[PDB]
Amino acid sequence: GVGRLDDLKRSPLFQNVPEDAMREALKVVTERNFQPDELVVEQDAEGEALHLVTTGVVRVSRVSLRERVLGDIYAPGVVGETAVLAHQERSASVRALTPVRTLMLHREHFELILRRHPRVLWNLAEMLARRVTFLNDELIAFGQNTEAALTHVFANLYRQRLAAGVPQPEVLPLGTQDIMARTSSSRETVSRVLKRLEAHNILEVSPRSVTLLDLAALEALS
Amino acid sequence: GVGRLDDLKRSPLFQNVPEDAMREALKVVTERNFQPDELVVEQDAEGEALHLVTTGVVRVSRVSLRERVLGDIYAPGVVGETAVLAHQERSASVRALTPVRTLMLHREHFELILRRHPRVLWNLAEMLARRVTFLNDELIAFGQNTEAALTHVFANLYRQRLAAGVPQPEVLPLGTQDIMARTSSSRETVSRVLKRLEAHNILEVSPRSVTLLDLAALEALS
Repeated sequence: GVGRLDDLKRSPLFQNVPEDAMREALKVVTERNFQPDELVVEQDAEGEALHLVTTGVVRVSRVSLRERVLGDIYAPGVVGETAVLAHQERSASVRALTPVRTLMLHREHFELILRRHPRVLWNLAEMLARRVTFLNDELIAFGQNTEAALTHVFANLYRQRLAAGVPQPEVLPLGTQDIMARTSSSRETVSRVLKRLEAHNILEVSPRSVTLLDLAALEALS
Repeated sequence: GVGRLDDLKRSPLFQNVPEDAMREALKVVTERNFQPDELVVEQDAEGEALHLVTTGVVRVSRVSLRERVLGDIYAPGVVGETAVLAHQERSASVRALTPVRTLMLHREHFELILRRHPRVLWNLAEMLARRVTFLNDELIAFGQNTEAALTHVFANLYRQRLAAGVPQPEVLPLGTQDIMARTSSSRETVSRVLKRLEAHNILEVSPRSVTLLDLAALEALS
């Protein structure tokens, strides 16, 4: 369906923002639907437009001229927001993992809303600050060892799944290939680490998922 | 000396901000000076206070309960700004590399300035967005290979030194240990990569520095 105020009320960008800001945004958004495996993009506004992710899950990646997956975004979420502020542009790919409904906002309109409604800008700054903190944590983890890398990835994906209210959040939809692409770790080291965690009753490894049994034990074991 | 309007005019946080915003800030900052190797911190406001770095260079690190150096910040710069927005707190260390003069601002005062003067908040959001882009680039580089890691570190540190207007910006003040701490790479791989770059006339390696001879060749060779 067309954009509703409900969509914006639930968006991290519009938390505790005045109703008139949300209604101004609604006049300039366009509903866009994507099926599993389709790229989230607006033709003729590649790398520019913002998408409020209202349902579903998307995967964000950067592919070399080999894909490194940066992470997933569960509804309610946002993609393309780091561009209205950083004029810097890079070959990012956003692919729907499930059916996904978005509200597309062009850069010029998002800029106007930010300038006119400081509470929306405050929400964006908070989101960006959390992303910086997260990425510093990620760099620390990945620079340590595969064990630290997996703990970082699993604990944070679990928290995202809890926040999204999805069924079976503890059943992380990652296979060995997914883990390697998300962490840049070898099959040998990923396998070794997963077997030791399964041996300590911290998790259960299936071909298409990792089931977290004891989060506290995973995070403690560091 | 006590805070001057000159300090704020040059700060990334106050670019194109109205004069009255800067004068409001000046009423609530405190000059703090640090000598080489001293920790930049305000006693009783550990992890809270913001510091505008007006002269010198600081190094930012996270030390485990082993130090991973996140990077350096050249004046005019800022430290502690990702906290007024992310209530998340972590054991970061900021150490002066040279003599450093700062203007300290308490969190509550920085929050007030941000709420009252949206242009300062816009500057912060831009800074954070650039940091996210940079950290994504860093994760991509470090996940590839030591060669990509060194190119990322060297090109970006050179740009920082150019921006800071320091003498001999091409003479990067990094030894092998510094490079290992900044990238989490082994001595063997760092040594191998540096010798091949020196062999291609891309740089010159000294015990306490790496002199960049051909930036374009370093970045091209990827």
